[PDB]
Amino acid sequence: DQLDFLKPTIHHKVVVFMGSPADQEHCQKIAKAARELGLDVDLRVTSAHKATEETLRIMQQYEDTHGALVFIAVAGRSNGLGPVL
Amino acid sequence: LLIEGKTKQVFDVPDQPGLLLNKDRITAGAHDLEGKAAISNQTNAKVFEILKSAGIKTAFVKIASETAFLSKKCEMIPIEWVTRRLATGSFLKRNPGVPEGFRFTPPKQETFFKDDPQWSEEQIISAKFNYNGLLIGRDEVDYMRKATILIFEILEKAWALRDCALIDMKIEFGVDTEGSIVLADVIDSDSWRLWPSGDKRLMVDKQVYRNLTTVTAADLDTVKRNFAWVKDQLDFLKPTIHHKVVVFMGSPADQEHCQKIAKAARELGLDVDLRVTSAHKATEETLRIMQQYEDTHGALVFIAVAGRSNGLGPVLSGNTSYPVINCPPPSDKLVQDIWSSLSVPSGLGCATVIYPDSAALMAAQIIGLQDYLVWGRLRSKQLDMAHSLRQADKKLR
Amino acid sequence: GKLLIEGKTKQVFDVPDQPGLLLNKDRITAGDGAHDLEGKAAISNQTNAKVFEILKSAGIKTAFVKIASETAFLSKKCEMIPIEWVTRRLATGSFLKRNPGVPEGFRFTPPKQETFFKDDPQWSEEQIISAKFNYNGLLIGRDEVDYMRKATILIFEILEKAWALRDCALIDMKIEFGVDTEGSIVLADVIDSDSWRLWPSGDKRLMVDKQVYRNLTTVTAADLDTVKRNFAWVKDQLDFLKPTIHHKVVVFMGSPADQEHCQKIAKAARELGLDVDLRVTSAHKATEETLRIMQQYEDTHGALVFIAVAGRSNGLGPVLSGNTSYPVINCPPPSDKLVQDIWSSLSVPSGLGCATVIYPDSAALMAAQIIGLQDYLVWGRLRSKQLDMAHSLRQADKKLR
Amino acid sequence: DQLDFLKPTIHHKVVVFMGSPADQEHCQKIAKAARELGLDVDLRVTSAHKATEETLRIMQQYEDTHGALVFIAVAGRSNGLGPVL
Repeated sequence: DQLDFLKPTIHHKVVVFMGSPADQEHCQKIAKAARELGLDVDLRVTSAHKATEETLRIMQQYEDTHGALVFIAVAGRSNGLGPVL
Repeated sequence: LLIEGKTKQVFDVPDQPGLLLNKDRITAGAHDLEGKAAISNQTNAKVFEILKSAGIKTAFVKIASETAFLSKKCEMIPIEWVTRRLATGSFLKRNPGVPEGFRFTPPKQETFFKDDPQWSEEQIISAKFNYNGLLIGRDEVDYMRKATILIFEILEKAWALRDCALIDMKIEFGVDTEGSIVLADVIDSDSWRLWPSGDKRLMVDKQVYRNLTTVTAADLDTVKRNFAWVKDQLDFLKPTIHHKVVVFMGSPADQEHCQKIAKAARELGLDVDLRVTSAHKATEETLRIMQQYEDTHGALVFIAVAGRSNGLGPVLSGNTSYPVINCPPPSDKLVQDIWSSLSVPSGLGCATVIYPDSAALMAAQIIGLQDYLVWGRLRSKQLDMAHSLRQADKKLR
Repeated sequence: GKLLIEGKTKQVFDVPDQPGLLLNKDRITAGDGAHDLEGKAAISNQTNAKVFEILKSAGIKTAFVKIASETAFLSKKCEMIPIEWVTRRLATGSFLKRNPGVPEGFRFTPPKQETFFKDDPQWSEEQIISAKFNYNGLLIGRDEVDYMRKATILIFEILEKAWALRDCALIDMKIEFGVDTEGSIVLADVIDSDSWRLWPSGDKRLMVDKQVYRNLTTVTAADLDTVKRNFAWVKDQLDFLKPTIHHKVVVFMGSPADQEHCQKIAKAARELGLDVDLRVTSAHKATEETLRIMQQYEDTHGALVFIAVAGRSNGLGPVLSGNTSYPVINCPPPSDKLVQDIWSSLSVPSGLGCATVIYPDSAALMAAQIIGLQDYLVWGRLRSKQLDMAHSLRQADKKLR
Repeated sequence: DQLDFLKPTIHHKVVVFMGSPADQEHCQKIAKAARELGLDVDLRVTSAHKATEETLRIMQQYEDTHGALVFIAVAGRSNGLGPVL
């Protein structure tokens, strides 16, 4: 009977923020691997330079959880995205 | 066909697939008659030309007659979008303790429903409005908030040429056939609050009419002369400012790179010359060409494009007092070559940029300090870029 | 001492021998408007003391010192700002009336934060600033209002996190601030079951807060009994809200010369509330014992984070990363050669999840952020630190301005 | 008649944002140089990382002007201050 409590569905989200839609294939590679390890993954597009206020709004939306949360920041060139997150 | 209003009628135009707005000679703050449809129509049309010239997307196409204009047909969002720079009017009643003239930085922006009670962005979202297949969500509300502030900022800047403080505004948005949100309805002297010299006493807008409990024909005359004046002042609000951006390339080989700069800056409204000269192989003629550009009373920006060791940019800078920007062409060696642009000898104000689009922007940002319309387009482009990201996000989400 | 503020539900008396304040809770329940009597002063005082203990431990600054008795507590003396600071995660209560068309349960992301004046209308931030309040020499401007908005949201977020351990949704809250003798803004009122809206299982129908009392049109003593029984359950539940979660952050340094660097990591992590072990081992000079030491740490049921500190060419981090499943962070010590050497940390072979950081403080923060996923208190302290840093910038801006 | 109109007062401000009060001496060197050239300079401290929203609000307070405005971004390490402005 105790064994049925040994495979529980734990809530966690991995969010990949890319600064540009051109960084797509790269993000998909991350996504693909994470799903193979059993992670739940969302790909999102946002700029910390061109859409600063909205980038904050999007992440506060993920901050509305009781589950685990990991952010991966994908930004070519000068990366202000990750440090800003 | 038809759509009816206090101050306007909007009829279908059946031969042209795409509306006409016919302005009425009435004033409905309570309600009286005048000769003001022509003034309003002309006021509006000049305002929309300026906003079109900044890059704002509008329903407005062209003047049809003295009291009408042709507009792209679109379904209105029943929200009044209001922007304030200062505290005055009904804001004072809704926020007791905040004194008249309290400054809003950034400009305050509030929304009102067509029934005029105030709504929050939440209320607008939870209303689940749907027009021409476009359901209005937080993204669409964000766009209208950002555009409303942007439109107020452009007009504020423009009215500052004729020494008038724009204090607040109201605009309305609609949705076109293709699902795009356009700035629509009408912007005239009923739409805003205008103070000359920032003087509340000299107000020229429909507030003069709103304050009257009793209304004479003389009072109406002074309102017409105020609105006629505003219509007249609008003609000086789109002036031709003189400036030149000159790109010096060290070699004709750098041709595509410079054209990318030219193309970007021309889109921002700049006048660009592309020139070839060496600060090594033709030193004296390089100086000679910049002195020819220095014979102006307009603004002048030099962009220096030089591969390898860039002596061009620093040499211009040491010999002129106008701003010089370095924009080296792309190259594997740029990681090494770039320090020839950076690290100028002491006493040079040469600044450095690495992408051709970004040189054109620096040039425009400098010139926009004197040309509000160029300044307008930079802000307008920031709005375009942010709205593009959301669309891209919606597709990968 | 002498009384200095009278209140619906509490009295606050001076304590003249100890240079503060004493707050004494009364056995009354004053449903906003309706008022009846109960046995509830003890319930509130305990509820309150527990909350403030949780918030002090996160690093939030409060007037609260210690419990004086079963119905009273000792507070640092300060002049109150007459604003109620309210935070909501969901749309409910009076908000629905003020914003018609927004349905109950509409989620506020980030939490909605609103302000209310006495005597109790809603104010804008502009209204608070133009009001020019002045307490203990601190005039309240936008900077002070900025801090209180940020603090109110933060306190809500912390408690929101705490209550989820016992499966309760914190729905909204109200707090109040005061200014101490030294000009500092402290969280200063009382946070009990009168201050918030609590839903077990996120089920509004199971609400345990003072809304139960408000909903009563008529009030019998039986009705008051379920409200006392509700508040007692909450006071009881708070004893499960500060649990000791087990974790270890282990820093492996490849050489004892890296000691001061590791102690900088340690110092930072311990202040964030982490349990840190410093170990010395080489992945080159003692390959077998390196794995044996890490395997010993792998005999746990708690959380585990390894920090790898190795100068020159770093094989330690990547070797750990290849032999363990726990997160491994690389923090090379400072060096002129770090510019060349850092690629030994980055650019690991395929299939290794080693991550790289460059400053000791930032490595402790990564470890904290990882462990904070299991310990809301560590997670609280990270958020508190961000607020501290932002508030410090304004102090600095005000001096160079 | 023209002589009084030959040296008119044009209004402008150069604002220096430093990400940290440690960058103090460096900014004072910029200020000194610019003041000698006849510029009106303000020194401000703000982080695009630690105080993102407030940074945006400080520049918007400068954007309420009808005079000329130049921003100088002074940020050590990874400079997100400049690109975010």
